[PDB]
Amino acid sequence: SGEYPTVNEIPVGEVRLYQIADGVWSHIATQSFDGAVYPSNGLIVRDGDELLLIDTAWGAKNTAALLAEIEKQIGLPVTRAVSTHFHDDRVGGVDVLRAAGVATYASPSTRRLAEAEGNEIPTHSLEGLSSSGDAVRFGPVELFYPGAAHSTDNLVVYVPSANVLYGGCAVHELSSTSAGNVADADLAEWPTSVERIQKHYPEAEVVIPGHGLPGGLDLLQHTANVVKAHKN
Ligand SMILES: C[C@H](OC(=O)c1ccc(CN)cc1)c1cccc2c(-c3ccc(CN4CCOCC4)nc3)c(C(=O)O)[nH]c12
Ligand SMILES: [Zn+2]
Ligand SMILES: [Zn+2]
Repeated sequence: SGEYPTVNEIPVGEVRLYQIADGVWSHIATQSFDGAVYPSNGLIVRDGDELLLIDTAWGAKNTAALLAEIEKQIGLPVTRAVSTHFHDDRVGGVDVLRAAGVATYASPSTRRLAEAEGNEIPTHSLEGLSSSGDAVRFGPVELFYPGAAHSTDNLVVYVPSANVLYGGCAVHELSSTSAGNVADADLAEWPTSVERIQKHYPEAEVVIPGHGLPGGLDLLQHTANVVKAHKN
C-alpha cells in the first residue's frame, strides 16, 4: 500500500514495482539461496516509448513475472537490459529476457565471470568501462565502473534526469549490519570504490541498494562504514 516492499511481503515468484521518480521504478523480487530467502532490487528507466531494464529479478520465473508486472503497471516494451555484475540476482533471467525480445548487455568482465561460474550470459559487451572511474552513456542512464567492491565487475547506474543513483550490490541499505554476501568481494578496495561514487555523483537524491530499502546519499557512507568494520 505504498511503502517500499520488504522480504516477508513478497512471496518467491512475485514481483513488485515501486515508483522512484518520473520515469524511474525499482523492481523487487525474492529468492531462496542456500536455504534462506532474500529480497533484491533492480531498476526500470523510461526510454521514450520503450523501457531500459537494469538487472534481472533473480531467476527465470521471477524474471518472467517481472515482465508481466511491467506490462500490467507500465505497458511499454522492455527493449534493452543491463546486468550490473555476474551473480544470479543480476543475470539469472537473462535467457528469459533474450527470448522475450530484450537485448541483454553487460561488461566484458561480467560476461567472462558469468560464463566461468555457469550463470546466464548477457549477449552484448559494454566496452569503455574497464578502468575505475570510467563512465559511458546507455540510453537514459550513465553506467559507471567505480572499481572492485562487492565484486570486481560491479557497475553503478545514474539516471541524470532524476538524480537517481542505483548502486547495485556495491551499496547497502541503512539497516545493514553486515557486508552481505562477500564471497567475491574486495573488502580492502570497496571503501575506495565507494569514495569514487561519492565524488562522481554528489547531486544524487535517491540511492538504491542492490538489496533493501532506498534512501539518500548516506547509504554510501554507511556502506563504507559497514565494509570497514567487517574487514576489521
Ligand atoms: C545471488 C548472490 O550470490 C552471491 O553473492 C554468490 C557469491 C558466491 C557464490 C559461490 N560461487 C555464489 C553466489 C547472493 C545470494 C544470497 C545472498 C546474497 C546477498 C546478501 C544481501 C544481504 C544480506 C544481509 N541480510 C542477511 C539476512 O538477514 C539480514 C540481512 N545478506 C546477503 C548478496 C549481496 O550482498 O549482494 N548477494 C547474495
Ligand atoms: Zn552479487
Ligand atoms: Zn547482490
